[PDB]
Amino acid sequence: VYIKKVEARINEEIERVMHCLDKSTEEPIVKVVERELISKHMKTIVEMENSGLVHMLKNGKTEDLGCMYKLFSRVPNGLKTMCECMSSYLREQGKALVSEEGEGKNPVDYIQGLLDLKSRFDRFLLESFNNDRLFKQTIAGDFEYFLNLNSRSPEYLSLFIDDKLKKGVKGLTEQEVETILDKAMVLFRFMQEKDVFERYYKQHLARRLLTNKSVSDDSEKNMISKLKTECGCQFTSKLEGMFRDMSISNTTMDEFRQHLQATGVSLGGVDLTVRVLTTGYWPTQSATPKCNIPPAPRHAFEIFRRFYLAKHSGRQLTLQHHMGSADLNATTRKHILQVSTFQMTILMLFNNREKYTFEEIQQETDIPERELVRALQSLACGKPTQRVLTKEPKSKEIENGHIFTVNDQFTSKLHRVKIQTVAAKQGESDPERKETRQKVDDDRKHEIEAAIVRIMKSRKKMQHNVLVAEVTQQLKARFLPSPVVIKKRIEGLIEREYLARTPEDRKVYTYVA
Amino acid sequence: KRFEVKKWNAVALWAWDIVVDNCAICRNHIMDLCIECQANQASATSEECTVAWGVCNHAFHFHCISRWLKTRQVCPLDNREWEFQKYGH
Ligand SMILES: [Zn+2]
Ligand SMILES: [Zn+2]
Ligand SMILES: [Zn+2]
Repeated sequence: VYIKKVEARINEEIERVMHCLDKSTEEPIVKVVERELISKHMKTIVEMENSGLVHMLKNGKTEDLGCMYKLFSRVPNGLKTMCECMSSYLREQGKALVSEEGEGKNPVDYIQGLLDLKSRFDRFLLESFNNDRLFKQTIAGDFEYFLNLNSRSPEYLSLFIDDKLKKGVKGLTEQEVETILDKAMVLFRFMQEKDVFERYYKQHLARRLLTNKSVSDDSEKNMISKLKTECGCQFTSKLEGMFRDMSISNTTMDEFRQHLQATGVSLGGVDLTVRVLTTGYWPTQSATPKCNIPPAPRHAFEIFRRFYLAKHSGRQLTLQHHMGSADLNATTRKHILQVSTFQMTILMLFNNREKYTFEEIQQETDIPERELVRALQSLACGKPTQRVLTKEPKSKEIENGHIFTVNDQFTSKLHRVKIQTVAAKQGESDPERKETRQKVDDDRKHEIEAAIVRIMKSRKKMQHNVLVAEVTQQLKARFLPSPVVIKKRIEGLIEREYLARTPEDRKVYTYVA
Repeated sequence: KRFEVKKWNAVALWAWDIVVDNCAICRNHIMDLCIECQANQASATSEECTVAWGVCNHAFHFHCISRWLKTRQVCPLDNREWEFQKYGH
């Protein structure tokens, strides 16, 4: 009611000075009223509530926001006094949202709530502030403030975009998909530490392309275009790298189909789907192990290797198990199972001889450690009533002398039943987080050196801290400057004369190669 | 039999003339450091002297190809201009 009554006072003073008084004196009247009333009460409202700014923001009465916007536009520094309070409220809501307490929260719901609050803030801005520059820059700085927190905010953003890209079940049409993608990239705009974002986005690309295909088949172009328009052509290049690898390996699959129709020797190449990728784009998963191979897959891999060494000489292939899938035709009907290159060896050993245990699969298999235990658990532990590998010693923890059996489980209402125990709820355990953090740290340590050796060859020399400001400004939109790290790393290249940058001879650097 | 494999979908990675066990620029080893490092340590700044991986999928000591970019810039084992994508191993 204060805004309405002060607006009525302003209007009545306007007509009073226009009729009874001289209209030439309009200036000092605005002066006194406006100045005293609004400036003194600016403090009292920044200080109050009871249906005040911080209360109307959470209630959502947009008319009051528009009224106070059109009122405080005349008083000087009023826009600042409201920007500071709305930024305080937004920072409170942010630190309440980005809170790390309550482990096990759904990240897609977290980013959904973040998008909802930023959308309501932006709509209140466009309807009340009329796309004002000051409010826009204040909310931009606010977003840049608390989004840097969490060692997992870009990771959660990547998980959200992966959940949204894997299948468009929610919002089958394209319009809402486009809007949600625009809102997602807008939210990403006010985010720092893009290196971990790109790393996790590439990991999600590898996870979504090395699995069942036909996810969207069209949204990849939109994604790469938004990446080109948002971050720029620097990682989108590796992105094209990956996609090219993909389509080229599809052509290679048709080529190998032709070359297999060329021989047909053993009953091991019935139905083969081999993918050829490069290490320059696709990194090692954990260790690239060397486990055994079932006999028909043995013959298939032998045929493929012979072909790749005969007609594609100049390069040799490496065998691994931590990637891919398969379709295990079981057999009252013939239900085909699914194994993701992990249970093939154990099931083959069971086919050769049943009634095995942990010792049998750890002695005559040359099996690794982590992934072995992982697949064992995926097959006998934490299973719903679709168990394909049962045991007599029913227990949570894994023993040694436990016999394995098989159950029918007719609950599968089809012939293609898959066991998708992998890609469960996003846990992000400590070992994988630590190893990917070390990987991205080494990536940053190599990128800073690449940038310095690419830039300082055509620039001037520094005395103490001159070129470090430039090398940090060039990496301002990438990640934090990390002064201690860059200072420790610039002094390591002094081992040879190339760009000595000696702390003793800082007068003239060697402008040679 | 009780379980018979019908389909398979392995993905086969490939390596060019990386020669796992030797660098084509300095000829030392995939490890054992480089010619511009001599001993494993010998002031290697916390072992920053690592392997560099090109898009052409060849591999050299980071140092040996870096210094090869102050003279040439087209990867000595083919002709491709050569990029700096994957690192380590
Ligand atoms: Zn070398
Ligand atoms: Zn070296
Ligand atoms: Zn090459």
